[PDB]
Amino acid sequence: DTKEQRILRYVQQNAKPGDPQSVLEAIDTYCTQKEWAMNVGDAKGQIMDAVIREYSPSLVLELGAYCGYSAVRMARLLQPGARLLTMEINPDCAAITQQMLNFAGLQDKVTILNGASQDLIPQLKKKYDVDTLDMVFLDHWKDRYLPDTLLLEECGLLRKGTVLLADNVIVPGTPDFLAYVRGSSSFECTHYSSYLEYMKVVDGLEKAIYQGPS
Ligand SMILES: Cc1nc(C)c(-c2cc([C@H](C)c3ccccc3)n[nH]2)s1
Ligand SMILES: [K+]
Ligand SMILES: [K+]
Repeated sequence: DTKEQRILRYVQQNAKPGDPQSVLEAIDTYCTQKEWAMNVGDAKGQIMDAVIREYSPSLVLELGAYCGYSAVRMARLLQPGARLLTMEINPDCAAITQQMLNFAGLQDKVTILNGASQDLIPQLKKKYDVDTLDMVFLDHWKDRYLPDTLLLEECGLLRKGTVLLADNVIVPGTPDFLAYVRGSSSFECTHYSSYLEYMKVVDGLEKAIYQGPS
């Protein structure tokens, strides 16, 4: 039994099937009242909602599904004929995410790809019939935001207008990625400030006694 399974169980026992809103609220409740977990959450969720509503992307790529929260969040807004592709490195999480989408009734809009971003991204054109992406949501390993962004470019998957939306760029932080897209005149950058809440998690003090110079 894992934390991720417990999240899914809580949803299955408390949310109304076919109701994505209901699913989102159950995950947000669990991860902030019952047991802390990595979770985009409703505050940042509203920023995502506004971005999707503004740009109405049709083909969306998500890096890092975890338990499906972001997938449910985005896919519930996607229009008929839209496709969300989600890459998830961990088979257990990929399975959790599939169940999350089934329960929300959003599974027809999403294709979960199980594997590493740098192995999958070069396959998107040939194997998944992708010309260019409308939107990319980055939420996977923080040190892979910059190299995957460059890999997307090299593969020809970005067009003028493609929206990159990156989470957790402050905490834990992705300073190389932020410096690149802000520095490069090929990206127009807006930063939406929000919060990350921790609750009932393991922390600690370090005691360090100076021994003198050496
Ligand atoms: C090279 C990589 N390709 C993918 C698709 C990765 C990936 C990361 C995650 C989860 C969300 C995560 C996010 C942050 C820290 C730990 C775990 N899922 N999938 S890594
Ligand atoms: K820039
Ligand atoms: K503030």
